[PDB]
Amino acid sequence: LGRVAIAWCELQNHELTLWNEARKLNPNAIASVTVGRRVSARMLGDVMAVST
Amino acid sequence: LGRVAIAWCELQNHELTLWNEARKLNPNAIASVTVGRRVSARMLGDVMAVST
Amino acid sequence: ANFYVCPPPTGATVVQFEQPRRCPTRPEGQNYTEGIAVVFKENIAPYKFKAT
Amino acid sequence: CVPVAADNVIVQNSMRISSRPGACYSRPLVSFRYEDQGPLVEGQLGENNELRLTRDAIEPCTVGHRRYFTFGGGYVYFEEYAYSHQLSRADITTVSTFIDLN
Repeated sequence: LGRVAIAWCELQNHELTLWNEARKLNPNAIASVTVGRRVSARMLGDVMAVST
Repeated sequence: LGRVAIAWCELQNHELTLWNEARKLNPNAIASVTVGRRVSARMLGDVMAVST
Repeated sequence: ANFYVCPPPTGATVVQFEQPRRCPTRPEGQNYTEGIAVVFKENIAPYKFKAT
Repeated sequence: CVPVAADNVIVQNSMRISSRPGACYSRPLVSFRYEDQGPLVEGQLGENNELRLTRDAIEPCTVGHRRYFTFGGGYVYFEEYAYSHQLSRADITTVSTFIDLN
């Protein structure tokens, strides 16, 4: 289970790049899923700007 | 745990396509994440050419 | 707190993503045969009978 | 998709377009036959052994066109839109995108 936890932490840290690419692609959906509420996002630049 | 391992192998083989798309999108970040060292990259076709 | 400079990569170094690994298969499982059973233990109890 | 035998697929020598100088195909051309005795069909390569019927991938000529493309169980090399040789899978260093869970 420690191996599972280490692999899970690695999986998150490793899919963070896929998540950055997905934020660049579909910011509205990505920001909504990350926040937890259906929100609209705009051009992040380097950090997502959202609006309920 | 065998089910978990099978699901993890399937998850890797199944996210390989997401990783291919991410390589096509942001090759520098994807290659850096895969290799483990921050390296510039440029996909010269079906294969990725990198440089430290 | 670090910075990096990535030169334009050349064809000197080429890398490829690993092919989808063969996921392990579930074991066939312990072939269980049902049935009645009566476990017997060594008769340490004596043989009692009525005598006059 | 329609499967095609490996032997029924060949690689064009160059991606250069004779009609329009300065323009070359970004993906190698493929001449293939549906069956053993089937006629050859002019086409272009795709992604992961895929074959495209239409040769529409056109790009301007670029210097230093050192590119790699998958071909069956291995890769095929190109330089300045010229076929070089076949490559095995192990010929290229492999970086693992998988995360080991021992």
